[PDB]
Amino acid sequence: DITNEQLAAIMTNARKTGIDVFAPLLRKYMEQYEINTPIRISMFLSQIAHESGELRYTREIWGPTDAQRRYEKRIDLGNLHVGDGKKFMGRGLIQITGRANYAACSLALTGSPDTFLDNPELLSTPKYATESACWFWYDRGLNELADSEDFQRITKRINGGLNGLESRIKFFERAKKNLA
Ligand SMILES: [Mg+2]
Ligand SMILES: [Mg+2]
Repeated sequence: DITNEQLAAIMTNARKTGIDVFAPLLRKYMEQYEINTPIRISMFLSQIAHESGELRYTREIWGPTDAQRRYEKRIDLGNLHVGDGKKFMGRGLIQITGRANYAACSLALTGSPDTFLDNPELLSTPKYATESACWFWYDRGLNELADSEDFQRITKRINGGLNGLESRIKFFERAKKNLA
């Protein structure tokens, strides 16, 4: 029920081609993952706007920075094999990182953990970059947090902290004004 114009009113710096590509996919997968009321949609789209640079990115930009170098050989990421650190760099509208997390997402979205392990670039395609963000939101209980209007807990579950909170709130204020 969200128009392309409403999406652009939130993501005022999105390219028109980005709106064109992602608006149909957002409408489809928000419905499938029950992101389906004004408060759920407003909080979801505001987080997506920040996390993806207003649809500019579905993949991490690789340095490697000192931080990205230390993705290699991280058992908490499941990066057990040489090359896993870069192979499973962040991908998605909400960027997912590491072999074990690609495997989990792959199983949920394709029926097999191997799909995104064999072709990690699938997670950067518009289809799976969008569906994975909706699935993450659903699976981490963020619809229930949105119902309670707990934007800070939503931010912590997505980011691990409150990095970018002011940016996320700015998008949310635009979303409320254009969607409610
Ligand atoms: Mg501008
Ligand atoms: Mg990240």
